[PDB]
Amino acid sequence: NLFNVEDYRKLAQKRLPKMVYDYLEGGAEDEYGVKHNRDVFQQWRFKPKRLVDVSRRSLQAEVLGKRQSMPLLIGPTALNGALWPKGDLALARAATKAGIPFVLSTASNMSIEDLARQCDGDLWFQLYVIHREIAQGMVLKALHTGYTTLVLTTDVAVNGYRERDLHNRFKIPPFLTLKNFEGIDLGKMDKANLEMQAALMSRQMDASFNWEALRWLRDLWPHKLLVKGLLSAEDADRCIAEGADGVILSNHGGRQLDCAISPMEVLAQSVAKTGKPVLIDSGFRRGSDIVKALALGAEAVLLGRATLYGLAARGETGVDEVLTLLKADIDRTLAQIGCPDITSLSPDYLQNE
Amino acid sequence: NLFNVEDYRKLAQKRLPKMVYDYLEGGAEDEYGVKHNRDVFQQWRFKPKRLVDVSRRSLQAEVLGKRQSMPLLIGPTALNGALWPKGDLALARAATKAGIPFVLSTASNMSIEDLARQCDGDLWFQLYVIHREIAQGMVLKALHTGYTTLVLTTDVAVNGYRERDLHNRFKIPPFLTLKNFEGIDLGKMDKANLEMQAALMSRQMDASFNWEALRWLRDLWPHKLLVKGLLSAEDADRCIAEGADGVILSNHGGRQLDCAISPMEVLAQSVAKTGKPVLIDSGFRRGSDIVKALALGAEAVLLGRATLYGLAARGETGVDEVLTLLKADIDRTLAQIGCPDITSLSPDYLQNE
Amino acid sequence: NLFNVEDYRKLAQKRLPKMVYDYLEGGAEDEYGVKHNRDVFQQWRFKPKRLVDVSRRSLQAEVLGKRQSMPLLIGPTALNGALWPKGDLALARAATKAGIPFVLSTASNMSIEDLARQCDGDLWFQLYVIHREIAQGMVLKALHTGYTTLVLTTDVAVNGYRERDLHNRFKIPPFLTLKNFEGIDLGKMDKANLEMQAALMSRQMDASFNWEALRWLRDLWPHKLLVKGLLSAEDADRCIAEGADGVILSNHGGRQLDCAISPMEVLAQSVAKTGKPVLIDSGFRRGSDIVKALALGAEAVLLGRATLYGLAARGETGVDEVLTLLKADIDRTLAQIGCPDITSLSPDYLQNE
Amino acid sequence: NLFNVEDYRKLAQKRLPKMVYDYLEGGAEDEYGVKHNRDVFQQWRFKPKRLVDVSRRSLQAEVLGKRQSMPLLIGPTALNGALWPKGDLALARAATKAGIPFVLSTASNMSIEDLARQCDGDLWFQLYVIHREIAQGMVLKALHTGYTTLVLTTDVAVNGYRERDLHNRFKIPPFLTLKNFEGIDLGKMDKANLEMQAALMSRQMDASFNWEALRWLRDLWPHKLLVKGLLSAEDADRCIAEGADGVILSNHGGRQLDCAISPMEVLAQSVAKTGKPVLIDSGFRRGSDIVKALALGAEAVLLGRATLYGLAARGETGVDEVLTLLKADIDRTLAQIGCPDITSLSPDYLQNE
Ligand SMILES: Cc1cc2nc3c(=O)[nH]c(=O)nc-3n(C[C@H](O)[C@H](O)[C@H](O)COP(=O)(O)O)c2cc1C
Ligand SMILES: Cc1cc2nc3c(=O)[nH]c(=O)nc-3n(C[C@H](O)[C@H](O)[C@H](O)COP(=O)(O)O)c2cc1C
Ligand SMILES: Cc1cc2nc3c(=O)[nH]c(=O)nc-3n(C[C@H](O)[C@H](O)[C@H](O)COP(=O)(O)O)c2cc1C
Ligand SMILES: Cc1cc2nc3c(=O)[nH]c(=O)nc-3n(C[C@H](O)[C@H](O)[C@H](O)COP(=O)(O)O)c2cc1C
Repeated sequence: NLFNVEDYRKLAQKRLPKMVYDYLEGGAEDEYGVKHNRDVFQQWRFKPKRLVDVSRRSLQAEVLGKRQSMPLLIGPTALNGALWPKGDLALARAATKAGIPFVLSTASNMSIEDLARQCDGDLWFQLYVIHREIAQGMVLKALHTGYTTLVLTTDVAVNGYRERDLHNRFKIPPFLTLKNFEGIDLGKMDKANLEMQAALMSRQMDASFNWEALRWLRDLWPHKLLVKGLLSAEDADRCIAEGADGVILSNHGGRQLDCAISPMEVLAQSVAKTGKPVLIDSGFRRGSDIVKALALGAEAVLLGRATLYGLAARGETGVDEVLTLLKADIDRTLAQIGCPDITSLSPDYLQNE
Repeated sequence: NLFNVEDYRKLAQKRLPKMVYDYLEGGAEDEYGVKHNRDVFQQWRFKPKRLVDVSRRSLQAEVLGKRQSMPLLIGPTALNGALWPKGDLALARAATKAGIPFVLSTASNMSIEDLARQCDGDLWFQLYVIHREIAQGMVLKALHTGYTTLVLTTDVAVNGYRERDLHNRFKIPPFLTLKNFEGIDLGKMDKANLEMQAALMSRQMDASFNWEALRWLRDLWPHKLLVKGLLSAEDADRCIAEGADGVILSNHGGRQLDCAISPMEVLAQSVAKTGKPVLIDSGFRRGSDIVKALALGAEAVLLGRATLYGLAARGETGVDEVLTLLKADIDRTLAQIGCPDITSLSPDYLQNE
Repeated sequence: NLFNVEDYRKLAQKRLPKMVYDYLEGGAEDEYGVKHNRDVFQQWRFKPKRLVDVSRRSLQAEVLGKRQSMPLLIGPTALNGALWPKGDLALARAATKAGIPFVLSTASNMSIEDLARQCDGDLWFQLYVIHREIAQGMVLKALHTGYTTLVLTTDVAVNGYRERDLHNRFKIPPFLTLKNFEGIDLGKMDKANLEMQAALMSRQMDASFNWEALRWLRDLWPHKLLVKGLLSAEDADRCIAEGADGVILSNHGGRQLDCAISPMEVLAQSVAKTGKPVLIDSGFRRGSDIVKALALGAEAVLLGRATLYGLAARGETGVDEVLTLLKADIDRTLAQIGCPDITSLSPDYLQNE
Repeated sequence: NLFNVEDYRKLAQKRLPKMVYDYLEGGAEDEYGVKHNRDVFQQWRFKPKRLVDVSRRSLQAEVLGKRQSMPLLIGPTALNGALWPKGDLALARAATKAGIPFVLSTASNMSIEDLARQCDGDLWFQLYVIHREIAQGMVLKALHTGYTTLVLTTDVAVNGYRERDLHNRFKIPPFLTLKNFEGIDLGKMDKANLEMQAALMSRQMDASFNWEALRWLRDLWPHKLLVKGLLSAEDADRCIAEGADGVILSNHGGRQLDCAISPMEVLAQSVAKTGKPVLIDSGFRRGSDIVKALALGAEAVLLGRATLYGLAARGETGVDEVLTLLKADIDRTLAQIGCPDITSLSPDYLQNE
């Protein structure tokens, strides 16, 4: 019985070692955040428009000016290989088959180059900055291998306090490795190559990355640039002012700050203030959750755990199935609310509860 | 112990095969909708008017200008024969004995003509449009056999995602059949009678039925016409503008869109805007639920599952009992709030919580 | 461990036959009302006034111009004899020992005259009108035996639908009797004494008692007259306009209309509009509940089930204990919020939640 | 697994006799207060400021003009010796090692002089007034032994009704004693020394202590004076007007009045009205709770049960661990919301829910 995302979560929990399942499902501290991420969707209900011809529906939509099959993306998640062999590739291929982008994590198990060589879909690269020089290296690598979009994640200045991991003494799977940091020269002495080597032997990332640093990154990357991890219209607006082509409102799936607001709380305001693409993630599980965000102005929704449940439970085919169910779910929802064209969604279909 | 609707639900669950009970009780996806349909009634409480002579009470009321025993109706529900033998007839006869209308579903187990021949009560016909020509045939049949009112259901452009049915692989009971589609010619070739035959061998209904199509139906039917499945004052108003004599606010008992608002949320507004009869259903189980809707301006309330529990548990007699309990419940409620005449109900007896 | 009202409820449930306990504790239909009666008190929290000398506190207060030990009363409850032998007397004597009034129910087990003869405390009489002539007889009897106050209960035009009683086929205890209806002549023929005899062989009360009837009662009774069962400032105000000396806001302990508002919802408004004594009951269990009502303007609070738990569990001594605990509870509360004199309570000590 | 305060509570419950655990964890009456103290923190969520350099963070802050390691203090709690041998000293030494103040209770197990002799940290003295003369004696003793700050607790005019203690017949541990009342002369006759001896053989404190009495105390103590137990901006303001250098908003950890508001409800208003230091306690368990209070204007947060769990579970080392976890928790939180300097916190980082 695999009829929705929750069904895949259940199957994933039965197939994954507890330690890995907890790494995946876990949230920060009391996990009031992940619960809030789900509960906030109940703050809106639908007011369908009847007697509208919905015999011909379209989920096609432009994301950052580029057309794709539906307003969805498989977001960046680390250590996918711990969930399923060659997890990064399975996700990328399923996204490509579905006609949507796949975002590779800086902490992926498959390197930037290897994926680009084995997948011709729309590949995006999510960047974490531990060392400036090293970050510049990955950015150029992504540029040279055909990655269309760069995503800077800004909500991991310090590691989230995930107590499930602490209880399990969670250690990065042995058979896995942070491939993108491979080959990064060693044996060299002096300032960097010592200053740098120190930074990469640390589990902490660059907590000094500020607005000025964003300008630096903006000049380095020539294509579309998005800033991920924002939770205020003000920050979203500043990002646009600094050169970003759009933003991704997100609280990292409730894994960083348990009491952070849900990005849904500032979605409408961010859309109204920035006037630029506002993407979003965190808590999306049902097609209705997605449609509510799109109706509030979201350009697209990125999936985190939803597609990972498919991956963990049934590999690549599992991801295909979750995307198929979600697409049919979105389609069914559009028909029921009387909005045949997904690009016609507006707050007029919602009722604040 | 059969003292209320819930008691009949309990007895129905014990007598019906799980698969059938789930078909009856089930809702869309997470079933947050059916729960909301019940919970929303708690948003209003009563403020009784004391020292009012309620020794003589009346539940009599005009629905669409025609007087009936009480502001209730047994709404249209498909496959009643799966709940109890000749279920459609049992319901119709119980409604007639109670002095209220019965609405026959397009997907009933007893044909339009057979029921009209065996029941002389006020019979209404609920229409689903799968094929225009076929729909026209049923409409004329209902007209020629004495059906007083036509009800167009507009909230099933596509089938609701009811996961209980998916889990049970629910298949339309063998001993049952969609009688109203019987005799519908076959063996014929060319456009329709091939184009048509295709549409009826499909579980999908006409998702293109729009406002223009409603005008078509309006000219075809000479008597009272109601549009069912509306969830906004705006749609209700447009229906009246297009010729409808009234509307039925409804979310199909939470069986189509899990996150749809409860029709109770737009009842007062629809009454104020349309100035025409506004009937309603979805979630009604207690007499207090019904009185609250009537106090907000509802012309009448249609029962869905409430009377079906009586049917499934004890057949025709079961329906009679549920209607008797509900009538006494409404009567008792009117006495307690100090409104002896049901037609005198107003928002003045309610307190928003 | 008998440290509060709940402890006595627990002990009462262990000592009483289930049928009797259910008669006592039960509410109308779903019992959402009794729950609401309790929950509504959480809508207010205390904002204590510190550094106030509370070394000398006083709970003494005038109720209808007459001074009593504390702003409490044991309200009218029927069939007290079913809870404990000579229950009416036990309650009356405990109230008298505590320095507060006791209200005798029309449906008591001890007659109006017998109680007045065995108790010299402040006795009030609660009237139910089944037959006008008979009611007049009890009213005069109460007047001639020294009852100081008359209370007309108006919220039982028809019997509440208490399903626990229906499930238990609850029958008025055999060893008990509605003593106040004793001796009421029989064997006589013609109009009344036939018309009357019919009314008393009925479980229904006079549902026609209206404002005009209240004027009738007002001229019959020369002392303080209160109307009980009101749930709106408007009705309270009309009662005063018709001659009442005060009112008792109440929903009959959630035993008549499950969805009725809690009287706490219209307490402040009734106090402001009538400018006359506004007493109240329904849901009071803790001293804090009582203080909140008094702070909102209530003249006094009548206890229903609270003191009955003491009665059922430990007879007269049980009632004394509950009143002692409640008095100490109120006293302790006054000290903690910084209001040494109970008559100085105001909304200034409360915070709306 | 000791990763947060709750983990220490769990370990403390396993090591402490039930009677003692209940004395510690218990609240007044229904304990709705302690629950509210926790729940109220969910009324605010965080809105992080991204791309802020948080590589260098500081928790250092001035409390009453004096710099300390972080905006925390170990508040005054009685009978610490019942939780762990020499509990008062263990707490004081852990606070000193952490760089924060420790407040000694009037009802401590270690005397004012003994502690000051064995601990050179910042020691504060919390005063309870049972007898004026005796209180004056302790105040001068605290002054002569080096206590920097005096804290008057005003919310125990009468003892809270803690039913857990009543159920357990809780008796002050035998091996323990209210040391600060030791030596207090006896054998003397006449007025005081008889009037006084009577007051100290009583479990009740001076319920007459008012504003005038505060003026008396203000002239007696030359250093910083704080009034603890306030629950309104008005009282806080009056305290400042009467000479206090600051206040401590508090409901005594929900141990005195079950329905008292949480001090968090009047924090912002008290800060705005008084313009003086507003400290606070009651319900703090997570670093996020603390940061929310600081963001609303609180000068510092006092810990009650949080550090006592560390004490009860693992003595002095346990307190050190809880303070270490809380410091790292606060630090981590500051980094995640983008406020590197704790003194820069403002309501701008919060979202009202
Ligand atoms: C197992 C796991 C690993 C993650 N790794 C990363 C990462 O490497 N880079 C990043 O930008 N976000 C990362 N995220 C956050 C996701 O991009 C996304 O914001 C989040 O999962 C959205 O919420 P949801 O899980 O409810 O869909 C991770 C989330 C999970 C559940
Ligand atoms: C078993 C079942 C079958 C239904 N079949 C139909 C149908 O054939 N036509 C229609 O207009 N509505 C149909 N409905 C919806 C009802 O008319 C009605 O809107 C709904 O049951 C009201 O909610 P309630 O069940 O809470 O009373 C059906 C509902 C149930 C429970
Ligand atoms: C067992 C029982 C019998 C009652 N009988 C009467 C009655 O004879 N007359 C009347 O005026 N109210 C009657 N009441 C209502 C009470 O006067 C009072 O309004 C109610 O109990 C208040 O609520 P509480 O039970 O939460 O305190 C009765 C209530 C109970 C619980
Ligand atoms: C076991 C225990 C004993 C206490 N003793 C005292 C005391 O002697 N003096 C005082 O001012 N407050 C006293 N308090 C109240 C604390 O100072 C503080 O207000 C309260 O614990 C804060 O709430 P929290 O426990 O949720 O942190 C006590 C609290 C507890 C839990």
